[PDB]
Amino acid sequence: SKTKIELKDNWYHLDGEKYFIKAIGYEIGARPGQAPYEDERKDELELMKFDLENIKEGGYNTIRTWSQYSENQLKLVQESGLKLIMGIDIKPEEDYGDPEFVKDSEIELKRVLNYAKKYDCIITYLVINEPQTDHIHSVTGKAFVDLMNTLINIIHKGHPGIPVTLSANAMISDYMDESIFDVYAYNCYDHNEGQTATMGFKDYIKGLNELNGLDKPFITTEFGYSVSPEGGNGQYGSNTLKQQSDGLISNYRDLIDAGAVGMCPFYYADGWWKGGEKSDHSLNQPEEWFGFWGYSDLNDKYGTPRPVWFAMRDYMKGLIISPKNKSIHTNTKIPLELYNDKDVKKVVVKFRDKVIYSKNITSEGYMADELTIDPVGIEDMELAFEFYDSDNKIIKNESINILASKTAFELPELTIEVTPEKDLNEGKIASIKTKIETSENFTLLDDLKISYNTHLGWAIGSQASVSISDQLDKKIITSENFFNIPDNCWVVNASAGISVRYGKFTFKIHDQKIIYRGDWAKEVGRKL
Ligand SMILES: OC[C@H]1O[C@@H](O[C@@H]2[C@@H](O)[C@H](O)O[C@H](CO)[C@H]2O)[C@H](O)[C@@H](O)[C@@H]1O
Repeated sequence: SKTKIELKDNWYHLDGEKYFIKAIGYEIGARPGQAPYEDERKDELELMKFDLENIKEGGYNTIRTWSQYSENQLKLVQESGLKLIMGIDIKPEEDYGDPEFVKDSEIELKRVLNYAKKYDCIITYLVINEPQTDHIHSVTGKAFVDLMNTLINIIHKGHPGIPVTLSANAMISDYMDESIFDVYAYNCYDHNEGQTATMGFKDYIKGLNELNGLDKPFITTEFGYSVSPEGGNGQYGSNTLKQQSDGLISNYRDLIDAGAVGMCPFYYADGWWKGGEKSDHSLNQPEEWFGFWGYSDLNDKYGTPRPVWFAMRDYMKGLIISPKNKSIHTNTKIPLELYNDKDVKKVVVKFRDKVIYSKNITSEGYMADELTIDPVGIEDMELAFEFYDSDNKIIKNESINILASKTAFELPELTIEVTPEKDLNEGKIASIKTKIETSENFTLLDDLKISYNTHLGWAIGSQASVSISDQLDKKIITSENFFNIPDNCWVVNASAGISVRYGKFTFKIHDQKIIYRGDWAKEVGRKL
Protein backbone atom coordinates (compact mmCIF):
# COMPACT_ATOMS: atom_id res chain seq x y z
CA SER A 1 0.00 0.00 0.00
CA LYS A 2 1.66 3.15 -1.29
CA THR A 3 1.07 6.88 -1.36
CA LYS A 4 -1.87 8.04 -3.45
CA ILE A 5 -1.57 11.56 -4.81
CA GLU A 6 -4.37 13.63 -6.31
CA LEU A 7 -4.54 17.33 -7.21
CA LYS A 8 -7.89 19.06 -6.79
CA ASP A 9 -8.88 22.47 -5.60
CA ASN A 10 -5.28 23.18 -6.74
CA TRP A 11 -3.57 21.33 -3.83
CA TYR A 12 -1.43 18.24 -3.50
CA HIS A 13 -3.15 15.53 -1.51
CA LEU A 14 -1.32 12.61 0.07
CA ASP A 15 -3.61 9.76 0.93
CA GLY A 16 -6.58 12.14 0.96
CA GLU A 17 -5.16 14.97 3.12
CA LYS A 18 -3.82 18.29 1.85
CA TYR A 19 0.00 18.36 1.84
CA PHE A 20 1.96 21.60 1.66
CA ILE A 21 5.35 20.93 0.17
CA LYS A 22 7.94 22.39 2.58
CA ALA A 23 10.93 21.71 0.37
CA ILE A 24 14.55 22.85 -0.10
CA GLY A 25 16.78 22.65 -3.16
CA TYR A 26 19.46 19.96 -2.59
CA GLU A 27 22.45 18.77 -4.70
CA ILE A 28 24.88 16.00 -3.66
CA GLY A 29 28.40 15.78 -5.16
CA ALA A 30 28.80 19.58 -4.97
CA ARG A 31 30.99 20.03 -1.87
CA PRO A 32 34.21 22.09 -2.35
CA GLY A 33 36.38 20.16 -4.84
CA GLN A 34 33.43 18.50 -6.59
CA ALA A 35 31.55 19.23 -9.81
CA PRO A 36 28.31 17.20 -10.08
CA TYR A 37 27.91 17.24 -13.91
CA GLU A 38 31.64 16.73 -14.61
CA ASP A 39 32.76 14.15 -12.04
CA GLU A 40 32.35 10.41 -12.28
CA ARG A 41 29.01 9.71 -10.61
CA LYS A 42 29.01 8.37 -7.03
CA ASP A 43 26.16 7.75 -4.60
CA GLU A 44 27.75 9.63 -1.67
CA LEU A 45 25.64 7.83 0.97
CA GLU A 46 27.79 8.92 3.93
CA LEU A 47 27.25 12.63 3.22
CA MET A 48 23.60 12.08 2.20
CA LYS A 49 22.86 10.65 5.70
CA PHE A 50 24.33 13.84 7.19
CA ASP A 51 22.52 16.20 4.81
CA LEU A 52 19.09 14.51 4.86
CA GLU A 53 19.14 14.46 8.65
CA ASN A 54 20.10 18.15 8.67
CA ILE A 55 17.30 18.92 6.22
CA LYS A 56 14.92 17.05 8.53
CA GLU A 57 15.93 19.02 11.69
CA GLY A 58 15.89 22.08 9.37
CA GLY A 59 12.10 21.91 9.23
CA TYR A 60 11.59 20.60 5.67
CA ASN A 61 9.51 17.62 4.47
CA THR A 62 10.77 17.41 0.84
CA ILE A 63 13.94 17.80 -1.29
CA ARG A 64 14.04 19.28 -4.84
CA THR A 65 16.70 18.07 -7.35
CA TRP A 66 18.04 18.82 -10.83
CA SER A 67 19.59 15.46 -11.58
CA GLN A 68 18.20 11.95 -11.22
CA TYR A 69 19.20 9.85 -8.18
CA SER A 70 20.42 6.23 -8.47
CA GLU A 71 18.49 3.36 -6.88
CA ASN A 72 20.92 3.34 -3.92
CA GLN A 73 20.42 7.05 -3.31
CA LEU A 74 16.60 6.74 -3.50
CA LYS A 75 16.68 4.07 -0.82
CA LEU A 76 18.34 6.49 1.59
CA VAL A 77 15.72 9.12 0.85
CA GLN A 78 12.82 6.65 1.11
CA GLU A 79 14.20 5.65 4.52
CA SER A 80 14.70 9.21 5.73
CA GLY A 81 11.09 10.22 5.93
CA LEU A 82 11.63 12.84 3.24
CA LYS A 83 9.63 13.42 0.05
CA LEU A 84 11.41 13.96 -3.26
CA ILE A 85 10.85 16.27 -6.19
CA MET A 86 13.17 14.62 -8.70
CA GLY A 87 14.72 16.55 -11.60
CA ILE A 88 15.76 14.73 -14.79
CA ASP A 89 19.00 16.01 -16.32
CA ILE A 90 17.84 17.10 -19.76
CA LYS A 91 20.61 19.46 -20.84
CA PRO A 92 18.82 22.75 -21.58
CA GLU A 93 21.19 23.56 -24.42
CA GLU A 94 20.66 20.43 -26.58
CA ASP A 95 18.59 20.46 -29.76
CA TYR A 96 15.26 19.21 -28.46
CA GLY A 97 14.41 18.42 -32.10
CA ASP A 98 17.47 16.21 -32.68
CA PRO A 99 16.22 12.56 -32.96
CA GLU A 100 19.36 11.16 -31.31
CA PHE A 101 18.92 13.37 -28.25
CA VAL A 102 15.24 12.40 -27.99
CA LYS A 103 16.15 8.71 -28.14
CA ASP A 104 18.89 9.02 -25.50
CA SER A 105 16.43 10.92 -23.32
CA GLU A 106 13.63 8.36 -23.76
CA ILE A 107 16.19 5.61 -22.90
CA GLU A 108 17.72 7.44 -19.92
CA LEU A 109 14.38 8.38 -18.35
CA LYS A 110 12.99 4.86 -18.94
CA ARG A 111 15.94 3.38 -17.05
CA VAL A 112 15.37 5.63 -14.06
CA LEU A 113 11.65 5.02 -13.94
CA ASN A 114 12.19 1.29 -14.06
CA TYR A 115 13.59 1.45 -10.48
CA ALA A 116 12.18 4.82 -9.28
CA LYS A 117 8.56 3.60 -9.57
CA LYS A 118 9.13 1.48 -6.42
CA TYR A 119 9.89 4.55 -4.24
CA ASP A 120 6.68 6.32 -3.22
CA CYS A 121 8.77 9.13 -1.74
CA ILE A 122 8.76 10.59 -5.24
CA ILE A 123 5.92 13.15 -5.31
CA THR A 124 6.94 15.11 -8.46
CA TYR A 125 9.16 14.77 -11.55
CA LEU A 126 10.74 17.93 -12.97
CA VAL A 127 11.31 17.29 -16.67
CA ILE A 128 13.80 20.13 -17.40
CA ASN A 129 15.25 23.27 -15.78
CA GLU A 130 15.49 26.88 -17.00
CA PRO A 131 14.88 26.52 -20.78
CA GLN A 132 16.14 29.73 -22.38
CA THR A 133 14.03 31.75 -24.78
CA ASP A 134 16.54 32.45 -27.60
CA HIS A 135 17.27 28.74 -27.51
CA ILE A 136 13.67 27.76 -28.04
CA HIS A 137 13.49 30.24 -30.93
CA SER A 138 16.52 28.62 -32.54
CA VAL A 139 15.51 24.95 -32.15
CA THR A 140 11.80 25.92 -32.50
CA GLY A 141 8.97 25.79 -30.00
CA LYS A 142 7.61 22.78 -31.85
CA ALA A 143 10.66 20.79 -30.80
CA PHE A 144 10.34 21.95 -27.21
CA VAL A 145 6.70 20.85 -26.73
CA ASP A 146 7.12 17.53 -28.54
CA LEU A 147 9.95 16.69 -26.12
CA MET A 148 7.98 17.65 -23.02
CA ASN A 149 5.08 15.59 -24.40
CA THR A 150 7.38 12.61 -25.00
CA LEU A 151 8.89 12.92 -21.55
CA ILE A 152 5.62 13.57 -19.68
CA ASN A 153 3.86 10.66 -21.36
CA ILE A 154 6.77 8.27 -20.59
CA ILE A 155 6.67 9.26 -16.93
CA HIS A 156 2.89 8.85 -16.76
CA LYS A 157 3.08 5.26 -18.01
CA GLY A 158 6.34 4.52 -16.20
CA HIS A 159 5.57 5.93 -12.74
CA PRO A 160 1.73 6.17 -12.67
CA GLY A 161 0.46 8.40 -9.88
CA ILE A 162 3.07 11.14 -9.94
CA PRO A 163 2.81 14.78 -11.14
CA VAL A 164 5.15 15.94 -13.93
CA THR A 165 6.00 19.62 -14.38
CA LEU A 166 9.09 21.68 -15.30
CA SER A 167 11.34 24.14 -13.45
CA ALA A 168 10.86 27.14 -15.77
CA ASN A 169 12.03 30.64 -14.84
CA ALA A 170 9.21 33.16 -14.09
CA MET A 171 11.33 36.08 -15.33
CA ILE A 172 12.22 34.65 -18.80
CA SER A 173 9.54 31.96 -19.32
CA ASP A 174 6.49 34.09 -18.44
CA TYR A 175 5.18 33.54 -21.98
CA MET A 176 5.27 29.77 -21.83
CA ASP A 177 2.27 27.44 -21.89
CA GLU A 178 2.48 24.98 -18.98
CA SER A 179 -0.98 23.53 -19.53
CA ILE A 180 0.60 20.29 -20.80
CA PHE A 181 2.01 19.68 -17.27
CA ASP A 182 0.21 18.28 -14.19
CA VAL A 183 1.37 21.27 -12.05
CA TYR A 184 2.27 24.92 -12.67
CA ALA A 185 5.86 25.54 -11.57
CA TYR A 186 8.37 28.41 -11.76
CA ASN A 187 11.73 29.48 -10.40
CA CYS A 188 10.93 32.81 -8.74
CA TYR A 189 13.51 35.52 -7.97
CA ASP A 190 12.76 38.94 -6.61
CA HIS A 191 15.43 41.45 -7.64
CA ASN A 192 12.95 44.37 -7.63
CA GLU A 193 13.60 44.93 -11.37
CA GLY A 194 11.99 44.44 -14.80
CA GLN A 195 8.66 42.72 -14.13
CA THR A 196 9.22 42.63 -10.33
CA ALA A 197 9.67 46.38 -10.03
CA THR A 198 6.43 47.04 -11.93
CA MET A 199 4.04 44.47 -10.49
CA GLY A 200 5.92 43.48 -7.38
CA PHE A 201 6.77 39.91 -6.51
CA LYS A 202 3.40 38.67 -5.20
CA ASP A 203 1.32 40.10 -8.06
CA TYR A 204 3.79 39.31 -10.85
CA ILE A 205 3.73 35.59 -10.05
CA LYS A 206 0.05 35.69 -9.08
CA GLY A 207 -0.75 37.10 -12.53
CA LEU A 208 1.05 34.18 -14.17
CA ASN A 209 -1.05 31.82 -12.07
CA GLU A 210 -4.14 33.74 -13.21
CA LEU A 211 -3.00 33.78 -16.85
CA ASN A 212 -2.26 30.03 -16.45
CA GLY A 213 -5.95 29.34 -15.62
CA LEU A 214 -6.06 28.64 -11.87
CA ASP A 215 -6.89 25.00 -12.64
CA LYS A 216 -3.84 23.23 -11.21
CA PRO A 217 -1.69 23.34 -8.05
CA PHE A 218 1.05 26.00 -8.25
CA ILE A 219 4.51 25.42 -6.71
CA THR A 220 7.79 27.32 -6.56
CA THR A 221 10.80 25.26 -7.56
CA GLU A 222 13.43 27.87 -6.57
CA PHE A 223 13.88 31.24 -4.84
CA GLY A 224 16.65 32.94 -2.81
CA TYR A 225 19.64 35.22 -2.62
CA SER A 226 23.41 35.15 -2.93
CA VAL A 227 25.81 36.31 -0.22
CA SER A 228 28.89 36.63 -2.41
CA PRO A 229 31.57 39.00 -1.07
CA GLU A 230 31.06 40.92 -4.28
CA GLY A 231 29.94 40.53 -7.88
CA GLY A 232 26.55 40.21 -9.56
CA ASN A 233 24.17 43.15 -9.77
CA GLY A 234 21.63 44.80 -7.53
CA GLN A 235 20.11 42.11 -5.33
CA TYR A 236 21.60 39.43 -7.59
CA GLY A 237 24.77 38.71 -5.63
CA SER A 238 26.49 40.61 -2.85
CA ASN A 239 23.79 40.35 -0.14
CA THR A 240 24.69 40.33 3.58
CA LEU A 241 23.67 37.34 5.71
CA LYS A 242 20.97 39.57 7.17
CA GLN A 243 19.51 40.48 3.80
CA GLN A 244 19.51 36.83 2.70
CA SER A 245 17.70 35.53 5.82
CA ASP A 246 15.19 38.37 5.45
CA GLY A 247 14.55 38.04 1.71
CA LEU A 248 14.06 34.29 1.98
CA ILE A 249 11.23 35.14 4.38
CA SER A 250 9.86 38.00 2.26
CA ASN A 251 9.95 35.54 -0.65
CA TYR A 252 8.05 32.78 1.16
CA ARG A 253 5.05 34.87 2.24
CA ASP A 254 4.93 36.75 -1.06
CA LEU A 255 4.89 33.45 -3.01
CA ILE A 256 2.17 31.86 -0.81
CA ASP A 257 0.28 35.11 -1.33
CA ALA A 258 0.66 34.50 -5.05
CA GLY A 259 -1.09 31.15 -4.29
CA ALA A 260 1.71 28.58 -4.12
CA VAL A 261 0.85 25.30 -2.42
CA GLY A 262 4.46 24.06 -2.58
CA MET A 263 7.75 25.81 -1.81
CA CYS A 264 11.30 24.95 -2.82
CA PRO A 265 13.59 27.66 -1.30
CA PHE A 266 16.91 27.66 -3.21
CA TYR A 267 19.85 25.53 -2.14
CA TYR A 268 20.80 23.80 1.10
CA ALA A 269 24.60 24.29 0.61
CA ASP A 270 26.97 26.34 -1.57
CA GLY A 271 28.61 24.90 -4.68
CA TRP A 272 32.06 26.25 -5.52
CA TRP A 273 31.77 24.70 -9.00
CA LYS A 274 28.96 26.94 -10.17
CA GLY A 275 31.39 29.83 -10.74
CA GLY A 276 34.09 28.16 -12.82
CA GLU A 277 36.54 26.32 -10.53
CA LYS A 278 35.48 23.61 -8.08
CA SER A 279 38.41 24.39 -5.81
CA ASP A 280 38.05 28.18 -5.66
CA HIS A 281 35.38 30.01 -3.69
CA SER A 282 35.40 32.96 -6.10
CA LEU A 283 34.66 36.16 -4.19
CA ASN A 284 32.83 37.76 -7.09
CA GLN A 285 30.84 34.73 -8.26
CA PRO A 286 27.21 34.97 -7.01
CA GLU A 287 26.44 31.40 -8.07
CA GLU A 288 28.86 30.05 -5.52
CA TRP A 289 27.10 31.65 -2.54
CA PHE A 290 23.43 30.61 -2.56
CA GLY A 291 23.66 28.06 0.26
CA PHE A 292 21.90 28.19 3.62
CA TRP A 293 25.06 26.25 4.54
CA GLY A 294 28.59 27.49 3.70
CA TYR A 295 31.88 25.59 3.59
CA SER A 296 34.85 26.79 5.63
CA ASP A 297 37.80 25.84 3.31
CA LEU A 298 38.46 23.28 0.55
CA ASN A 299 38.80 20.58 3.20
CA ASP A 300 35.29 21.14 4.70
CA LYS A 301 32.86 18.28 3.89
CA TYR A 302 30.11 19.46 6.29
CA GLY A 303 29.73 23.26 6.53
CA THR A 304 27.70 25.20 9.10
CA PRO A 305 24.31 26.96 8.83
CA ARG A 306 24.06 30.65 7.95
CA PRO A 307 21.40 32.83 9.70
CA VAL A 308 18.81 32.18 7.02
CA TRP A 309 18.58 28.57 8.09
CA PHE A 310 17.36 29.22 11.61
CA ALA A 311 14.93 31.89 10.32
CA MET A 312 13.45 29.52 7.74
CA ARG A 313 13.18 26.72 10.29
CA ASP A 314 11.22 28.85 12.75
CA TYR A 315 9.02 30.48 10.10
CA MET A 316 7.97 27.19 8.57
CA LYS A 317 6.50 25.92 11.87
CA GLY A 318 3.18 27.66 11.16
CA LEU A 319 2.25 28.71 7.63
CA ILE A 320 -0.60 31.10 6.85
CA ILE A 321 -2.00 30.35 3.35
CA SER A 322 -5.10 32.48 3.89
CA PRO A 323 -5.77 35.29 4.41
CA LYS A 324 -3.05 36.28 2.02
CA ASN A 325 -1.11 39.37 2.88
CA LYS A 326 -2.00 42.40 0.72
CA SER A 327 -5.36 40.82 -0.06
CA ILE A 328 -8.52 42.89 -0.39
CA HIS A 329 -11.72 41.58 1.20
CA THR A 330 -15.16 43.09 0.34
CA ASN A 331 -16.77 40.85 3.00
CA THR A 332 -17.10 40.23 6.77
CA LYS A 333 -16.02 36.56 6.53
CA ILE A 334 -12.31 35.94 5.99
CA PRO A 335 -11.26 32.40 4.87
CA LEU A 336 -8.49 31.09 7.15
CA GLU A 337 -6.00 28.40 6.11
CA LEU A 338 -3.01 27.12 8.09
CA TYR A 339 -0.43 24.32 7.73
CA ASN A 340 1.09 23.53 11.14
CA ASP A 341 3.98 21.36 12.27
CA LYS A 342 3.36 19.06 15.23
CA ASP A 343 4.54 21.66 17.75
CA VAL A 344 1.73 24.22 17.20
CA LYS A 345 -0.83 23.45 19.88
CA LYS A 346 -2.62 26.83 19.71
CA VAL A 347 -3.21 29.61 17.17
CA VAL A 348 -4.67 33.02 18.06
CA VAL A 349 -5.37 36.06 15.87
CA LYS A 350 -5.40 39.60 17.30
CA PHE A 351 -6.49 42.96 15.95
CA ARG A 352 -5.69 46.13 17.95
CA ASP A 353 -4.57 43.90 20.82
CA LYS A 354 -8.01 42.18 21.11
CA VAL A 355 -8.63 38.49 20.32
CA ILE A 356 -10.87 37.74 17.32
CA TYR A 357 -9.92 34.05 16.81
CA SER A 358 -8.60 31.33 19.12
CA LYS A 359 -8.46 27.66 17.99
CA ASN A 360 -6.61 24.94 19.92
CA ILE A 361 -4.90 22.72 17.31
CA THR A 362 -5.60 19.01 17.92
CA SER A 363 -4.03 17.49 14.82
CA GLU A 364 -1.17 18.75 12.69
CA GLY A 365 -1.25 19.66 9.02
CA TYR A 366 -3.80 21.59 7.00
CA MET A 367 -6.66 23.19 8.89
CA ALA A 368 -9.33 25.63 7.70
CA ASP A 369 -11.87 27.93 9.45
CA GLU A 370 -13.33 31.43 9.11
CA LEU A 371 -12.50 34.79 10.72
CA THR A 372 -15.16 37.37 11.42
CA ILE A 373 -14.06 41.01 11.24
CA ASP A 374 -16.15 44.19 11.62
CA PRO A 375 -14.67 46.75 9.12
CA VAL A 376 -15.73 50.40 9.22
CA GLY A 377 -15.94 52.11 5.80
CA ILE A 378 -12.72 50.98 4.14
CA GLU A 379 -10.37 49.74 6.84
CA ASP A 380 -6.76 48.61 6.56
CA MET A 381 -6.02 45.99 9.19
CA GLU A 382 -2.91 44.24 10.41
CA LEU A 383 -4.16 40.87 11.64
CA ALA A 384 -1.63 39.51 14.09
CA PHE A 385 -1.22 35.74 14.19
CA GLU A 386 0.40 33.97 17.15
CA PHE A 387 1.45 30.32 17.21
CA TYR A 388 1.76 28.66 20.63
CA ASP A 389 3.36 25.40 21.77
CA SER A 390 2.49 22.85 24.46
CA ASP A 391 3.81 25.04 27.30
CA ASN A 392 1.77 27.88 25.79
CA LYS A 393 4.81 29.88 24.65
CA ILE A 394 4.64 31.91 21.44
CA ILE A 395 6.97 30.46 18.84
CA LYS A 396 5.92 32.47 15.83
CA ASN A 397 4.49 35.91 15.25
CA GLU A 398 3.33 36.78 11.74
CA SER A 399 1.08 39.56 10.58
CA ILE A 400 -1.28 39.60 7.59
CA ASN A 401 -2.30 43.03 6.24
CA ILE A 402 -5.65 43.22 4.48
CA LEU A 403 -7.81 46.03 3.17
CA ALA A 404 -11.37 45.06 4.23
CA SER A 405 -14.93 46.36 3.96
CA LYS A 406 -18.50 45.06 4.14
CA THR A 407 -19.54 46.53 0.77
CA ALA A 408 -17.74 46.92 -2.56
CA PHE A 409 -15.43 49.89 -3.18
CA GLU A 410 -13.45 51.50 -6.00
CA LEU A 411 -9.70 51.19 -6.29
CA PRO A 412 -7.47 53.23 -8.61
CA GLU A 413 -6.49 51.17 -11.63
CA LEU A 414 -3.59 51.29 -14.07
CA THR A 415 -3.82 50.03 -17.65
CA ILE A 416 -1.33 50.27 -20.54
CA GLU A 417 -1.64 50.45 -24.33
CA VAL A 418 1.43 49.12 -26.09
CA THR A 419 2.74 49.58 -29.62
CA PRO A 420 2.99 47.40 -31.51
CA GLU A 421 -0.02 45.78 -29.91
CA LYS A 422 0.05 42.32 -31.50
CA ASP A 423 3.11 41.68 -33.71
CA LEU A 424 6.67 43.06 -33.04
CA ASN A 425 7.42 42.84 -36.79
CA GLU A 426 5.18 45.90 -37.28
CA GLY A 427 7.84 48.39 -36.19
CA LYS A 428 11.35 49.06 -34.92
CA ILE A 429 10.17 51.33 -32.11
CA ALA A 430 7.74 50.53 -29.27
CA SER A 431 5.65 52.69 -26.93
CA ILE A 432 3.93 52.17 -23.58
CA LYS A 433 1.05 54.56 -22.93
CA THR A 434 0.32 54.24 -19.20
CA LYS A 435 -3.06 55.46 -17.85
CA ILE A 436 -3.93 55.71 -14.15
CA GLU A 437 -7.47 56.24 -12.90
CA THR A 438 -7.00 57.83 -9.46
CA SER A 439 -9.42 57.29 -6.54
CA GLU A 440 -9.99 59.52 -3.53
CA ASN A 441 -8.71 58.24 -0.19
CA PHE A 442 -6.23 56.19 -2.28
CA THR A 443 -2.78 57.88 -2.34
CA LEU A 444 -0.39 57.25 -5.21
CA LEU A 445 3.20 57.70 -4.26
CA ASP A 446 6.72 58.29 -5.64
CA ASP A 447 7.25 56.83 -9.05
CA LEU A 448 5.40 54.94 -11.67
CA LYS A 449 7.80 52.37 -13.15
CA ILE A 450 7.89 51.20 -16.77
CA SER A 451 9.52 48.00 -18.22
CA TYR A 452 9.91 46.68 -21.78
CA ASN A 453 11.58 43.35 -20.93
CA THR A 454 12.94 42.07 -24.25
CA HIS A 455 13.82 38.54 -22.93
CA LEU A 456 17.41 38.59 -24.32
CA GLY A 457 18.98 36.09 -21.94
CA TRP A 458 18.79 37.50 -18.41
CA ALA A 459 18.96 41.11 -19.67
CA ILE A 460 15.75 42.75 -18.36
CA GLY A 461 15.86 45.43 -21.08
CA SER A 462 14.62 49.00 -20.75
CA GLN A 463 13.13 50.57 -17.66
CA ALA A 464 12.07 54.04 -16.60
CA SER A 465 11.10 56.11 -13.60
CA VAL A 466 8.43 58.69 -14.45
CA SER A 467 7.62 61.35 -11.86
CA ILE A 468 3.94 62.21 -11.56
CA SER A 469 4.46 65.15 -9.14
CA ASP A 470 2.98 67.55 -11.64
CA GLN A 471 -0.14 65.40 -12.30
CA LEU A 472 -1.25 64.51 -8.71
CA ASP A 473 -4.24 66.91 -8.90
CA LYS A 474 -5.69 65.15 -11.97
CA LYS A 475 -8.19 62.32 -12.06
CA ILE A 476 -6.52 60.59 -15.07
CA ILE A 477 -2.70 60.39 -15.06
CA THR A 478 -1.12 59.62 -18.43
CA SER A 479 2.45 58.83 -19.55
CA GLU A 480 3.91 57.86 -22.93
CA ASN A 481 7.33 56.21 -23.00
CA PHE A 482 9.29 54.92 -26.05
CA PHE A 483 11.71 52.01 -26.53
CA ASN A 484 13.94 50.71 -29.31
CA ILE A 485 12.82 47.15 -30.18
CA PRO A 486 15.78 44.75 -30.60
CA ASP A 487 15.81 42.83 -33.90
CA ASN A 488 16.57 39.60 -32.04
CA CYS A 489 13.82 40.12 -29.43
CA TRP A 490 11.39 37.23 -29.88
CA VAL A 491 8.95 38.08 -27.05
CA VAL A 492 8.50 41.09 -24.72
CA ASN A 493 6.84 41.70 -21.33
CA ALA A 494 5.58 45.31 -21.44
CA SER A 495 4.56 46.25 -17.89
CA ALA A 496 4.06 49.32 -15.71
CA GLY A 497 3.09 49.83 -12.10
CA ILE A 498 2.88 52.27 -9.18
CA SER A 499 2.69 51.94 -5.39
CA VAL A 500 -0.51 52.85 -3.54
CA ARG A 501 -1.26 53.61 0.13
CA TYR A 502 -4.40 53.39 2.23
CA GLY A 503 -3.53 53.91 5.89
CA LYS A 504 -0.97 51.27 6.82
CA PHE A 505 -1.75 49.22 3.72
CA THR A 506 0.42 49.56 0.63
CA PHE A 507 0.17 47.63 -2.61
CA LYS A 508 1.10 48.12 -6.23
CA ILE A 509 -1.29 48.55 -9.15
CA HIS A 510 -0.07 47.47 -12.56
CA ASP A 511 -0.71 46.07 -16.00
CA GLN A 512 1.17 43.61 -18.27
CA LYS A 513 1.11 42.76 -21.99
CA ILE A 514 3.18 39.85 -23.33
CA ILE A 515 3.77 40.42 -27.04
CA TYR A 516 5.45 38.17 -29.66
CA ARG A 517 7.33 38.62 -32.93
CA GLY A 518 5.62 36.79 -35.81
CA ASP A 519 4.26 33.32 -35.09
CA TRP A 520 7.37 31.61 -33.64
CA ALA A 521 5.49 31.04 -30.32
CA LYS A 522 2.52 29.31 -32.03
CA GLU A 523 3.13 26.06 -30.13
CA VAL A 524 5.09 26.90 -27.00
CA GLY A 525 3.19 30.09 -26.14
CA ARG A 526 0.26 30.08 -23.67
CA LYS A 527 -3.16 30.13 -25.42
CA LEU A 528 -6.46 31.95 -24.66
O1 LIG B 1 23.20 23.87 -8.26
C1 LIG B 1 21.80 23.63 -8.33
C2 LIG B 1 21.29 23.78 -9.74
O2 LIG B 1 21.30 25.18 -10.04
C3 LIG B 1 20.71 25.49 -11.30
O3 LIG B 1 20.78 26.85 -11.57
C4 LIG B 1 19.97 27.69 -10.75
C5 LIG B 1 18.84 28.27 -11.58
O4 LIG B 1 17.88 27.27 -11.89
C6 LIG B 1 18.14 29.43 -10.88
O5 LIG B 1 17.27 30.08 -11.73
O6 LIG B 1 19.09 30.37 -10.39
C7 LIG B 1 19.95 29.78 -9.41
C8 LIG B 1 20.71 30.90 -8.76
O7 LIG B 1 20.53 32.13 -9.46
C9 LIG B 1 20.83 28.78 -10.14
O8 LIG B 1 21.75 28.23 -9.21
C10 LIG B 1 21.47 24.79 -12.41
O9 LIG B 1 20.84 25.05 -13.66
C11 LIG B 1 21.56 23.31 -12.15
O10 LIG B 1 22.39 22.70 -13.13
C12 LIG B 1 22.13 23.06 -10.77
O11 LIG B 1 22.12 21.67 -10.51
